[PDB]
Amino acid sequence: EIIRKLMDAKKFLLDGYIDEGVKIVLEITKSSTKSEYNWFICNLLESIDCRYMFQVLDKIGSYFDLDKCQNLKSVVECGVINNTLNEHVNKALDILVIQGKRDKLEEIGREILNEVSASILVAIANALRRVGDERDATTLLIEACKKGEKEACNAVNTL
Repeated sequence: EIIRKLMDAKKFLLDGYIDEGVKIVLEITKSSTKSEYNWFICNLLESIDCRYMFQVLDKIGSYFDLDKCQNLKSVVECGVINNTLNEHVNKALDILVIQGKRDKLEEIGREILNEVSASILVAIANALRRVGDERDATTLLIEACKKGEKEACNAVNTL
């Protein structure tokens, strides 16, 4: 059964056996259709260790429609935990804005407020401003300016 094979792939991935789990996933991708295994990526992202999330996405992210996932805050969270910004994190942010999940964006905002780099503060600040949260958006850009982020300082000065 497809779902059993997927659960098999899931365990490998959660355990760091990336190649093994990906091989299984690519098998399913060949035998079935998107609108059948797409849910898998959302499911994995909910619990996969941040140490592996991006390695997995780099290999198989393209086979899924991430915009269908409602838990993309999980991707941003790994960006914050890994104190790293990347294309996966940004796309997740853009999708969160487009889904109108202001609640998730605000949670991330409070959580980072402080060890994250200026870039991350800037990414979330600008996403927040896109959902109507100027107060937190500003608070973050102010912190980024404090951390030495130039453009952030210039933006704070314009408000």
